[PDB]
Amino acid sequence: NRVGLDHVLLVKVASTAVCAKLMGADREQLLAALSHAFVDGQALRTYRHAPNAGSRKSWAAGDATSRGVRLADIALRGEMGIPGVLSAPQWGFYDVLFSHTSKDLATKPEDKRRFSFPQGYGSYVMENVLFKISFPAEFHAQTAAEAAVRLHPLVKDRLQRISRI
Amino acid sequence: VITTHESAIRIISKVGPLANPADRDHCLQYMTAVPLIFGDLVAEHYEDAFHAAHPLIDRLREKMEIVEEPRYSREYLEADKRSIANAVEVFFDDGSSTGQVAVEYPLGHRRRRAEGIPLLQEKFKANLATRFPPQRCQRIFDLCSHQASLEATPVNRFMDLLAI
Repeated sequence: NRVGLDHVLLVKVASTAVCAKLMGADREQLLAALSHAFVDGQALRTYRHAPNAGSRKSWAAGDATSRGVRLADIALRGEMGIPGVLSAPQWGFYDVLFSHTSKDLATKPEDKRRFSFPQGYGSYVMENVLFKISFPAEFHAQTAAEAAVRLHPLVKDRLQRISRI
Repeated sequence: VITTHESAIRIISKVGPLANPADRDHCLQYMTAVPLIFGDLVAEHYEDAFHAAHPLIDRLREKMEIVEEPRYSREYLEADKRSIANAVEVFFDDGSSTGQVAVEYPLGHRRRRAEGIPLLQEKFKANLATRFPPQRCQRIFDLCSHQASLEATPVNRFMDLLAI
């Protein structure tokens, strides 16, 4: 978001790795595939923002997971990787794509021109995922809307008699 | 002096001009003169361009005496040997000579299986590499390398590896 890139590159990277795995990849092929996911073009997020918003916001992910399969296939065919794809000065992902802020074109401190992590990889995310099984509402408003359904019969009659919420 | 066997004399002993590579390909004197001069013999040497470039090939071809060894011709035929024998000797204007270097069995013969197999495998590896990228070349060579593994491979799966 903050560097002007859509988050579907994470779909592209996650699907490249998992699909290469299903297809039998070894370590060298999987690193090659991952590096191609990162050197690849990363779509802007223009289509999620007024006044240019549109139905590509609904299919960008499908197009990213599709591209993951194609890159895994290219790795399984024997394509060589790009090992410094993130860190290569001037030409790498960090310098070219992760080093500036798009709201004001500022250059990040050198210390933040790289991916940071608060934990390794395990099974944490699936355990903690959010399902939309309730009200058609933005997630930050779900608990407020469910509080108001309980409070509704208590303020049902006194609707006109409300002064402050 | 090239001491050889009866079949070579009959099939690839040619004096005089050689028109195309097929002539040179089937001319014992050519295939003896070129290695005598350049320590080697590859397909490039059967080129009219290379031929003309060095007139020493024909100077030596004209100095080449072909002689049949009765033994060589007999052992060419005997089922305990199947020799394919050629002895070469080089003489100098001052009367001196090399020895006679006799090689009775070519590298691809059963009697030299030990030394030939390294060369057969390198030749397979080169030819694979004109058609498949390196990792596929490695899978193919590795599978063909292990007798027991290759033997247990289904034919359809072997042919899978060789497609495109």
